[PDB]
Amino acid sequence: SPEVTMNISQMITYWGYPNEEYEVVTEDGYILEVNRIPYGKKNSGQRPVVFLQHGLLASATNWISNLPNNSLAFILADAGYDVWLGNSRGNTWARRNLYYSPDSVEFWAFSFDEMAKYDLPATIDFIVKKTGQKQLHYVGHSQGTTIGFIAFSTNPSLAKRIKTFYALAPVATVKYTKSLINKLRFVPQSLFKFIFGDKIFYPHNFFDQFLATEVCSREMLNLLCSNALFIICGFDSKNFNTSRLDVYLSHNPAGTSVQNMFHWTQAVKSGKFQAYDWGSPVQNRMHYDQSQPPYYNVTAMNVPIAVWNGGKDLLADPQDVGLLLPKLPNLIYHKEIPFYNHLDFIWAMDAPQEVYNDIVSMISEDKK
Amino acid sequence: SPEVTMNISQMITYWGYPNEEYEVVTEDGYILEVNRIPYGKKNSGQRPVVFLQHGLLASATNWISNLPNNSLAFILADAGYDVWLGNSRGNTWARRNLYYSPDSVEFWAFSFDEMAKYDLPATIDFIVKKTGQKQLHYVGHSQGTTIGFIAFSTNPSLAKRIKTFYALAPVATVKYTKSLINKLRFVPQSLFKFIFGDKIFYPHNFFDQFLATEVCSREMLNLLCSNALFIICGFDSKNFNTSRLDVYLSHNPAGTSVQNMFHWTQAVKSGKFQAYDWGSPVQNRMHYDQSQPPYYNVTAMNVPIAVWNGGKDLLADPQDVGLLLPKLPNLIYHKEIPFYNHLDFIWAMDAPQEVYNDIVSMISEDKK
Ligand SMILES: *[C@@H]1O[C@H](CO)[C@@H](O[C@@H]2O[C@H](CO)[C@@H](O)[C@H](O)[C@H]2NC(C)=O)[C@H](O)[C@H]1NC(C)=O
Ligand SMILES: *[C@@H]1O[C@H](CO)[C@@H](O[C@@H]2O[C@H](CO)[C@@H](O)[C@H](O)[C@H]2NC(C)=O)[C@H](O)[C@H]1NC(C)=O
Ligand SMILES: *[C@@H]1O[C@H](CO)[C@@H](O)[C@H](O)[C@H]1NC(C)=O
Ligand SMILES: *[C@@H]1O[C@H](CO)[C@@H](O)[C@H](O)[C@H]1NC(C)=O
Ligand SMILES: *[C@@H]1O[C@H](CO)[C@@H](O)[C@H](O)[C@H]1NC(C)=O
Ligand SMILES: *[C@@H]1O[C@H](CO)[C@@H](O)[C@H](O)[C@H]1NC(C)=O
Ligand SMILES: *[C@@H]1O[C@H](CO)[C@@H](O)[C@H](O)[C@H]1NC(C)=O
Ligand SMILES: *[C@@H]1O[C@H](CO)[C@@H](O)[C@H](O)[C@H]1NC(C)=O
Repeated sequence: SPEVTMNISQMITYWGYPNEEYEVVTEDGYILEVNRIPYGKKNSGQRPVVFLQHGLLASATNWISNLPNNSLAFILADAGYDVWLGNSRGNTWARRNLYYSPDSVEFWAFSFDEMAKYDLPATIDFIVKKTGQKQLHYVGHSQGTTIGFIAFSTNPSLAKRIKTFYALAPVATVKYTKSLINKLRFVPQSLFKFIFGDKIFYPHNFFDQFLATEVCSREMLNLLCSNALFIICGFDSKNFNTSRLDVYLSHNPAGTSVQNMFHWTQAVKSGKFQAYDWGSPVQNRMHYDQSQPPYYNVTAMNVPIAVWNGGKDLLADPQDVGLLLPKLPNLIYHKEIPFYNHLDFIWAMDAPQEVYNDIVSMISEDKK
Repeated sequence: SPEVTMNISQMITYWGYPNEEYEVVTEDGYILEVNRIPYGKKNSGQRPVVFLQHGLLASATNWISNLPNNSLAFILADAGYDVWLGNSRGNTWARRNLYYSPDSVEFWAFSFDEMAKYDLPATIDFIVKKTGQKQLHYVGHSQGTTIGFIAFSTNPSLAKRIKTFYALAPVATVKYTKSLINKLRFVPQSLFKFIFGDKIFYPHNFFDQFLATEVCSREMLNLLCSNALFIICGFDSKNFNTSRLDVYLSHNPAGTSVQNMFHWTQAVKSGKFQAYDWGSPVQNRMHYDQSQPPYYNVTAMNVPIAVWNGGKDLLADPQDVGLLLPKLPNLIYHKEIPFYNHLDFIWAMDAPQEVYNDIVSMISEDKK
């Protein structure tokens, strides 16, 4: 497929949709190139803003990786909205900073904490100011939702701008997962850095020794089994248009830091939902003004939220989701797709019938 | 409770709702008494029409059998609609025909084929003409949905009148069911008639010999275990208001024919979705002008449809529903309630929060 070697822009214009790139600069210096799809490729050729956040080890191209009839972003554009695809520090086209290079350790010294605290506010302020729209619709997947949880429950002025928070495969805690991500709990920082170093996160061979990895190798392409996106989010591609795997592989992950994965293993080990542990009381103070990483109050997140979770989701496992839902003040909708796993929400051929359609509707009764 | 001995009308007026009875006469001579609830009991005391079809071995009273706050028909009336409860040939108050008696064999020589071809068109024509409304909203449960599938995919003029088809526990095929209805596959016509005869269908003892029946007897009332509705659709009454069981038992089944059950066992045996096999090429010609029962093209059913299916539904099993959904051109919504079985859709205490409320909303955005 021709899109295997196309960047986000080319992939979008390839299907005849409009594309715009903007540069957002975070408070702490990161420069993020965000893409915008201002209107449909004819369908609905001022308009309400809808922001899409990809998840863990993913890419902003997730929302654009298939046919225009089954990719959230394209269908949302044809439905009459102004689609903005969020880009996080570290991933492709977001690897620059005013004060340090991508080749430095300092550049990658971040986790989702920073994404919520800096990347989101900056990107949205930009979008509001550029569009003049006072509010927008937020759609997050996987880690994208957890960014929202943190942001929206600690940034009132930001939260006020979101009229509805659509969460696909939510993740606040990760204490009951069936994901290979658990194997990392067996690893201390000392070892973590010796295995993966600082900077960009690559699986290396850490996972070959695991059963699930031998089973994968047996069934699907080696290419798939040695890709961190799948290793941590599931190898199952039953509901995928297997003709486009090479496209997902060539675009994910877009750029994840070793620190971020370590923050998640910290969560796998504690089962809580809290900020990153910088290593010591002194270091945590220099970041949180406390000696202990603060916890994230999911019940202080009031934005009206709709949740869609999978029954076969190994990362955002039903059990964890189970503990989450009740804590959500103002949960306006919930649906559990039994045969759906973590990545089905983005790449499943029936994702429009199972999820997307519902969102389009739900949105066209608030802002539009 | 007092409703145990009340007819459909009395049950309705018992809660302070208006009631009207109308006589519909099918093309082939059957006389059906249909009930109408023209408005709420105070709530919304001209209005859009919503037709409700009960399912296999059920009763039109299903939509009225509980409290006014959890019975689809009542809530629909209070929501401002004109509710019509369909009655099928054979069941209570639909056991008369211009040319033969209920005591004859000919009277019961029917299956859902006839319900779709004759009962539905006639009842709806009448409703249209009476209310002046050119369109209506159709809500089917169990076999009620299958009637719709046939009707709406073969009767264009009829289909045009349905703006939205709400399907609860859909059933086009029945080849992967966990229902005792499978045991019938072990039976040939010769034996079927010797065991159940023609005319009305009674369980007789055919099912006592089965495990699920011993387990039921062990847990619930014998009354329940020897009632065809539950034997074929599930004995589980966890989500029910168990204080009203005696009401369900005294009203179901309203009247099912042995021929209808044989049509369903034919389906269990073939795994397909097709018309009734009258027994021989000659007999089939005299009914379909072919020698083989025609098949029902579910993909020819264009009415916008919304589907709600249960995770623990033994009859409308997830697997079968699984094969159906993809075939539906124009499926506008889908939700699978994991803990719901076949009859939960009508009698579950949280049916309003799980299904009804979304239907009311969904409707109040089309016609009303
Ligand atoms: C699954 O992926 C394939 C490959 O992208 C899709 O088929 C192609 O669709 C594009 C766009 O219409 C055409 O230009 C190509 O000619 C098609 N064939 C091939 C071999 O690429 C297919 O439509 C996708 N979806 C499904 C359900 O098959
Ligand atoms: C379950 O059914 C019982 C009986 O139908 C309900 O309780 C009755 O409710 C009606 C009206 O609400 C009263 O007139 C009766 O006095 C109540 N008790 C009895 C013994 O009849 C009960 O509310 C229903 N639902 C639930 C959840 O309890
Ligand atoms: C994609 O490639 C084109 C052509 O080489 C380039 O102009 C565009 O800027 C690229 N997209 C991004 C996000 O850099
Ligand atoms: C999108 O198009 C492909 C073929 O072009 C089709 O097979 C698929 O069902 C379509 N998906 C949707 C959601 O319409
Ligand atoms: C969390 O948020 C709720 C609601 O604002 C509040 O009652 C509670 O005290 C907060 N703090 C903690 C630690 O839970
Ligand atoms: C219910 O009973 C009443 C009084 O016995 C009767 O008038 C009414 O017609 C009955 N309802 C039906 C549907 O027959
Ligand atoms: C209906 O009313 C009864 C009390 O009569 C209550 O216990 C039940 O929970 C209510 N259900 C709904 C959906 O309102
Ligand atoms: C079934 O319906 C579809 C859509 O109307 C049609 O294309 C197909 O030829 C029909 N016939 C059969 C036998 O499937």
